[PDB]
Amino acid sequence: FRIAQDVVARENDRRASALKEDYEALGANLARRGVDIEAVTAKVEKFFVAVPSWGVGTGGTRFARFPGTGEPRGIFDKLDDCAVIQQLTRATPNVSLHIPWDKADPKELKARGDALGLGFDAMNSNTFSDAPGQAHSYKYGSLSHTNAATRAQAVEHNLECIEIGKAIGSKALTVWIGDGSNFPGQSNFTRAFERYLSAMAEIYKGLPDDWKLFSEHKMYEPAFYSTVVQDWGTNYLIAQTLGPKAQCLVDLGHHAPNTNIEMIVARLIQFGKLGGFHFNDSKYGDDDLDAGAIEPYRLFLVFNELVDAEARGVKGFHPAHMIDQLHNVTDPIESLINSANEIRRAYAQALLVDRAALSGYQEDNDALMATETLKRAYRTDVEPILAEARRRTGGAVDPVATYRASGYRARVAAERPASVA
Amino acid sequence: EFRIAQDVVARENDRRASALKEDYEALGANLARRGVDIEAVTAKVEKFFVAVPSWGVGTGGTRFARFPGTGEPRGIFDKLDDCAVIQQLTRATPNVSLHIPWDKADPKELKARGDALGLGFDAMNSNTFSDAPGQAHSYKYGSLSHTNAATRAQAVEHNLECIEIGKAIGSKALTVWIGDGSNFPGQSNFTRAFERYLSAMAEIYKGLPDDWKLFSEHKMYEPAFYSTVVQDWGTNYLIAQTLGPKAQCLVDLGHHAPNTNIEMIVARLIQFGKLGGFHFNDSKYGDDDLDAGAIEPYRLFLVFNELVDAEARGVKGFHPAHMIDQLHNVTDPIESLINSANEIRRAYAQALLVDRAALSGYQEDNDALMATETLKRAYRTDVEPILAEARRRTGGAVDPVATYRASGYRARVAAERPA
Amino acid sequence: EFRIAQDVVARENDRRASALKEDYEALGANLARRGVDIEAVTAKVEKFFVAVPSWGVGTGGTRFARFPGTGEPRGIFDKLDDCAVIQQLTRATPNVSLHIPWDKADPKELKARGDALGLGFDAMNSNTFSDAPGQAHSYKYGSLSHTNAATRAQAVEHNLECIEIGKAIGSKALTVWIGDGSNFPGQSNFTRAFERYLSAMAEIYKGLPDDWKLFSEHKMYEPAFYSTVVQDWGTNYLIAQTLGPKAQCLVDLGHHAPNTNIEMIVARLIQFGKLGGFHFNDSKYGDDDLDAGAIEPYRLFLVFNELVDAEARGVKGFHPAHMIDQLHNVTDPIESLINSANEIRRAYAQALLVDRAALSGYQEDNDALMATETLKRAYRTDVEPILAEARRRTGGAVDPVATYRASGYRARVAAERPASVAGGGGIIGS
Amino acid sequence: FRIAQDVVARENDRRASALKEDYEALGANLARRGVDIEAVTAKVEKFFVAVPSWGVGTGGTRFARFPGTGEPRGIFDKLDDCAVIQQLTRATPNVSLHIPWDKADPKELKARGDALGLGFDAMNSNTFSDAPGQAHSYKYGSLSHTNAATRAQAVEHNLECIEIGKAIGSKALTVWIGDGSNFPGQSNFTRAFERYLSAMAEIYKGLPDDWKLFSEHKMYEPAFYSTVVQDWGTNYLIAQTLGPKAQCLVDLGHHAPNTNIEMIVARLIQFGKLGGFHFNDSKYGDDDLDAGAIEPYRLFLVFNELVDAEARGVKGFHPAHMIDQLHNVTDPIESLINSANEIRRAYAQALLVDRAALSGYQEDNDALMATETLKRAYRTDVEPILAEARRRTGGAVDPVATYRASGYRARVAAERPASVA
Ligand SMILES: O=C(CO)[C@H](O)[C@H](O)[C@H](O)CO
Ligand SMILES: O=C(CO)[C@H](O)[C@H](O)[C@H](O)CO
Ligand SMILES: O=C(CO)[C@H](O)[C@H](O)[C@H](O)CO
Ligand SMILES: O=C(CO)[C@H](O)[C@H](O)[C@H](O)CO
Ligand SMILES: [Mn+2]
Ligand SMILES: [Mn+2]
Ligand SMILES: [Mn+2]
Ligand SMILES: [Mn+2]
Ligand SMILES: [Mn+2]
Ligand SMILES: [Mn+2]
Ligand SMILES: [Mn+2]
Ligand SMILES: [Mn+2]
Repeated sequence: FRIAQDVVARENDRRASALKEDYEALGANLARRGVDIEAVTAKVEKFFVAVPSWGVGTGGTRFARFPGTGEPRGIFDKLDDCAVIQQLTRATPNVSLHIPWDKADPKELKARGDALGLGFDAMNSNTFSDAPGQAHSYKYGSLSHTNAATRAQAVEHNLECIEIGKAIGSKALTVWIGDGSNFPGQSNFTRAFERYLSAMAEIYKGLPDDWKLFSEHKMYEPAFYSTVVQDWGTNYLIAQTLGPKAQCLVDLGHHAPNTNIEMIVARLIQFGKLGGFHFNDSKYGDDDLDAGAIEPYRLFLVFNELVDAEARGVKGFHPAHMIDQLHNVTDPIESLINSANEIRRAYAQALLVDRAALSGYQEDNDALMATETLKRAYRTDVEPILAEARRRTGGAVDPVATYRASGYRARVAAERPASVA
Repeated sequence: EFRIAQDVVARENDRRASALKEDYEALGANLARRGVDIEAVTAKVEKFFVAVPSWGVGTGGTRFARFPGTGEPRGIFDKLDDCAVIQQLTRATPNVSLHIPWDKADPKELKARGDALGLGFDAMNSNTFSDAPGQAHSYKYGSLSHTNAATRAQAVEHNLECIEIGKAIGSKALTVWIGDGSNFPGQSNFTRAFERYLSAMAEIYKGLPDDWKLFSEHKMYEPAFYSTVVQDWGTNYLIAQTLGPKAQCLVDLGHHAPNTNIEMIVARLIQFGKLGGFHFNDSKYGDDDLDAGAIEPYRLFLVFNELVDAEARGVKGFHPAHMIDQLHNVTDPIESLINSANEIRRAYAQALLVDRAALSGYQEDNDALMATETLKRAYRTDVEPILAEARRRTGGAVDPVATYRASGYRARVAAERPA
Repeated sequence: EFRIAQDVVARENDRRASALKEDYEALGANLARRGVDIEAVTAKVEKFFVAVPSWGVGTGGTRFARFPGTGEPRGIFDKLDDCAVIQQLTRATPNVSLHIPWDKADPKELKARGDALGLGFDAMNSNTFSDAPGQAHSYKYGSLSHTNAATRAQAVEHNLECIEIGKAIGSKALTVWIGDGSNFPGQSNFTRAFERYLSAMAEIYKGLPDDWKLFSEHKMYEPAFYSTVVQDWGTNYLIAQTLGPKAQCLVDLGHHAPNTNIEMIVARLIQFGKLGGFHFNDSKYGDDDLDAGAIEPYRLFLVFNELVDAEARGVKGFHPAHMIDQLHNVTDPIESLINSANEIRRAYAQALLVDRAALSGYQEDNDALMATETLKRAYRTDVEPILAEARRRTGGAVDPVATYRASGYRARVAAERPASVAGGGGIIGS
Repeated sequence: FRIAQDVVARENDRRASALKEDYEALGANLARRGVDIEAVTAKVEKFFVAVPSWGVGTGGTRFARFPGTGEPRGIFDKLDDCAVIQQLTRATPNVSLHIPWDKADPKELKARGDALGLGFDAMNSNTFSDAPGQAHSYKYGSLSHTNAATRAQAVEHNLECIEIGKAIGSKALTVWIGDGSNFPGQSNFTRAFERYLSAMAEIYKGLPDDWKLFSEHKMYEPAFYSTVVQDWGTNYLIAQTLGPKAQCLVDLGHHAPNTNIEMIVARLIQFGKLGGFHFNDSKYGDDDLDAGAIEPYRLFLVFNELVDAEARGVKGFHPAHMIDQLHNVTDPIESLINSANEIRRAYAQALLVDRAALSGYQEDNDALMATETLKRAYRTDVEPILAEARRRTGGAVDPVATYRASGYRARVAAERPASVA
């Protein structure tokens, strides 16, 4: 137990009365609306989202990085920190690894995970930066580099990520590369994409029977003129071309200004290529901010599409849910805690939508009542449901408050040496 | 008079009275636990008013098509009758915003009708972005900033006429939004055009009553697709400052570049005393003029957070004009305006719930996470019980759209008005 | 038939012949030093054509207002007469794109008129984004994707009639752009709406002649302000791919999200054989429908660079349809279309000047700077002498707009046609 | 001479003939247009733009940095490379320094600049990153930080930049900070701006009589929710509030999508607050790409406003011009060379605009002819004028070609140790 149980007990007890009052009030209100709050809570306590190992330490921008105290010095410290998020929220049992950042002996990783009560989500490869001892630089590309030897090196790296993942329990590989160009003419758009397609086809061949291969699109950055996998259209072409095991991963902050992201989600589901999500919030570019901190409604609208998918009986639809954020000005553990909470919040509200009524308003083109039907769910304060879900599963009624009360940060600050060079 | 029968209102309120009582009491207990007196919030909410646009009462259209519904208002008088319904049911829209010459009519009559319906009039709106039949000079290439002196004079004269109409009905401000700009590089000399605009606005200001305000409204684009004279809040500030103390800037939410932090523009204008008022609506792409809060309700809340903070900081003489500027292309105009008015009160109400003392502490300590969570605790609060009770206590409807539909008002005016 | 007097064209050409000779010869010597035969370029340029929109010769407007100029064309016939002028002077717009029902008229008369004027017809354009007189079902909530079956059937039938009119006049394709979508979250079920659209398009597809094509045109927003069924090239690809071989995607330059790399979309559509054609225009904010290349000339060149690269390395009967889709609210429609057509040929000619061998080398080399400079060397080249000489050799004018004004054509049609009146644009009702 | 004169002479002679033909042809064409090419060339020779010291080294993104060979380490190495750009283009006589990146003994800096034939443009302060031993972190801001001591430290830093600048010949200080927030509520917009204005007032008082203080606005990054100096409106408020010596600096890539930047330029000029420019190109955000490599017409349109401003004889108009770019996939020296070249290209074309004709078409609302008047100048290939101006002032006809012919890159690569090589 990273967090003392007596502390979780104390803080939960301190807030029990208020929770009881709020939950019961919400329960009665929902009952009057024909909704069984217990049914919603039962589903909420089972919604899980993977935590990114690279989001447990303080992030930075191209301008600067401002680390806080007790920064994890490696993957093992990071797993320890992830154990806190899971213990308090009970919504993040799995961790997303990034190779070579989290490169370590597979058995050790697995041993630490089991010891902490954590599993492992999709593996993430890294061919957007050079590691020591590389025969080829990824400066001008990786899987789509004009140099065949460079593409071969990148492929091998991805295959290695699969080997690591199989050893620890992962069942998928997410591939995001920075490949693209910063000047018109630098790249032949089509040849670059063909090179990429050939490389991914090879990686596809090393995929176990029950594995998935996710390609993640991104409009720009690091490439500032064109990117090979720039949007969901190119992404669909990739998934369709590679095969059944290949699907598309949607990272919320990777779209052009004003893009209707929830529609992209609906389109990918309709064609069975919605592999998973990378949750975060943003206002300008790929800001990688705490989920829902900027546009909570958009997050709800995305979950509205996910729940509608179930409502329509979409077969074998099991998207992977993951947080992909950077925390530059907050305690990473606290931001990941509240971000996971926000995601469960959007999910819970999505479950409250009266889709029978909505179905009717859409059929009769009653736009005003249709939008009001969604709003009736989104406006509902489901915090009591999230808190009760946590209480029932061993978590904290108020996770960040309990986190601060434990003094975990000061503790790890004393155990961990700050990076000097 | 009462456009909506009172027995209907009473009936539809009693039908929901029990549920409301339960929700209001529960929220009240929750707010008490948070150190807030729900009664004090309701009191302020029932006092928050936003003006309804005359041009949003009838069905709107795009450059591609217009799909009118039944019972479309024939003119300003029908529109006032319909505005009376919005006010009767929401009790949040006692004033109507007129647009000339769309609403041209005998001022005395308009006032007589407003008085009979229990409606007042907000800022007048001039129109020199379109030509009227028998117009001597066309605004095709501009109006207040047109290169032709006679055309600028005509635009100025039209604005003065708007003021004369406003004085006859009780309006105390004039809002100036023009399409002036260019669609091609080189078409206009940016500086010269702005110089002409400033000179013309100077003449309008000269004719502005001393108990009136002059609001200029910036817009990034449309109808001008390359450059626009009053393109953003920066130019807008230069205008207000140049004209004088009676001139201020009006912020229309959908008139900003993609990803613009609009609440910051609001805060900046308040700091320098030039925030005249708002034109509320929502959008996702351009100046969509959609129902307020229907797309990004948190943004609306964040704008009101700046307004409330201004009061909390102790800003004096700050009374921004609140107006809705929307077009309803695929819904019953009355229903959209009803819920839009409600949404604005919703954001305002939530803004009132913000624990300013706690927020101040987190800001000073650079506790970004708790600062933002402090705003979220207010925003996440479902204040519908408060909005509904305020309505019920002031003669409105617990659920206005439901009551509106139960009344059969639309079918009624549909029979009274030509198809 | 010459809408513009031949002596006027001759006069205006002779007056600028001396200067053109000097510029053409200097550019010829420069290209020669660069290993390029100016005649080869001029020969290709003279053969590049782009269709003119019938709805473009009339003055356009916005939702706020419309400001018609003098001599506004009454109907399709007046518009065809005006299009004949653009073609006579630029020699780059022999085909006109029709829009139904705006230009509905006896096919035999249209066909007869086009021939007399030396004009053909490009793709037909259906209109189910507006209601017409006596229409049984309104398109307020959609057309091909409307929830009401009878409404979708009515829209399908309209499109089939467009195919019928086109078959009679010599058209070989149908372009389908609709406003279908929603203004509020929840109003539409994205998937169901798209399924209905696909099923409706399938019925229209069944009505296509063997040598016809069906072009679906995506647009991010407007008239729908929250979601649009055919919102981008991704959904557009799914459509074309689903319908069949005769279905392809049409790209309108101003229909993309801010900062989108449009030339890449073109390449992707080419790679997968679904590049149906283009709707050329320029913009800075949204679907501004401004004169092509008047705002971002380089972007137009880069789009043509992809086309020429494909045109170079011979591609699958690669013959995308080129059309101009613009609205002119502050200029003489005829003059803007003239210069817009010219700009399109300018970008094309410049793309022709790119040293493909050199470019390929720099790309394989990862020599970004030289690769981009290779494009710039072609783009920086002032090809106006080629464009002018191409027009002069084919019966056109050296300076089209100059000749147009010298002819007094506008004053002439102004006297023959009823005067127009300015007014609103539909933002509100009567 | 960083580049052997014999090399410059040989590469000039090699291209002298073609240059003569093109220059004469252009001279004849311009003559027919009532313009004397000699006059344009004379003006172009005198147009200068400052080269960034941080632009000669390879740039990178938050994802990775891919250094090239012969990466300059320290300001002395950087100055040596800047000298090559000036020698070959003759358009970058002055260098922009950034403190503390380029910290060194002022006397020694001046001596080096003099020896290399380089002057110094505006100084640049840095309170958007923490330096070793720093007493107060800038994690939550600097000049607008809530902590008084932190703001004072930031002020002191800027004052030191002024001291260094005065010793080396600089006459201005550019202030760009990352100050802002990543979360709504994190900052009180008004108070933060009040703190900034008060701090800037202190810096303003340390300004010599002949110095200027430039504030640089930016929409976002590093702050992803709000930025204190977010746009030109706030920037104007700052300059007007501070006084006559304070003006606004415009960095092309710092604006919202679709913003009409040339209008902002015109507005600042009209009110005497156009302090200077930070030239670069972009497509998505603050990409910092080579000037004009993405949107050359926009660059021309900006210069059209500058040339018009002089034509009108506006007073208080005397902006500084600087390049602020990052080169992640090209030889930094070649990019700066061609970027300085594009800037002169835009200036040259703006010089060709027939102002009289333009004025007439504007007054008569002939939009088509007015825009065509701009195009006639922009469509003109002024490369002959740029090449001749260089040839006449000791530069290279084709700078990048000569640079490559000289073998300079391999030279410094052999003198400088790479991290790994
Ligand atoms: O979103 C991403 C890049 O913008 C990818 O998912 C990365 O692998 C992840 O963010 C780690 O940098
Ligand atoms: O927002 C506006 C134009 O976009 C102005 O306020 C108008 O006067 C109003 O919308 C009426 O069209
Ligand atoms: O681009 C279009 C709508 O924005 C379609 O092509 C239309 O059919 C055309 O523009 C006519 O409005
Ligand atoms: O533009 C800037 C930051 O984006 C400032 O000018 C910086 O000081 C410069 O780029 C150095 O990073
Ligand atoms: Mn991601
Ligand atoms: Mn990302
Ligand atoms: Mn408005
Ligand atoms: Mn508007
Ligand atoms: Mn189109
Ligand atoms: Mn369009
Ligand atoms: Mn800068
Ligand atoms: Mn920058």
